[PDB]
Amino acid sequence: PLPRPRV
Amino acid sequence: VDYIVEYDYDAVHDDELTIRVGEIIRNVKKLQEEGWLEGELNGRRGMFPDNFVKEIK
Repeated sequence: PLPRPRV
Repeated sequence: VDYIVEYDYDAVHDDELTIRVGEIIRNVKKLQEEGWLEGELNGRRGMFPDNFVKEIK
């Protein structure tokens, strides 16, 4: 799956 | 719509874009994968996270 990379 | 890169991001799969602060990503489309976008950078199309970028308006 794909996470939601963090700033 | 075009987007401007605000934070560096490195691809983790061959279908993501490696993008750098200040770069403009062209012809950007919102995808089903939530938090992800698809557009063109230096001739190549791929996906990149939406909170690393800002829509040009």
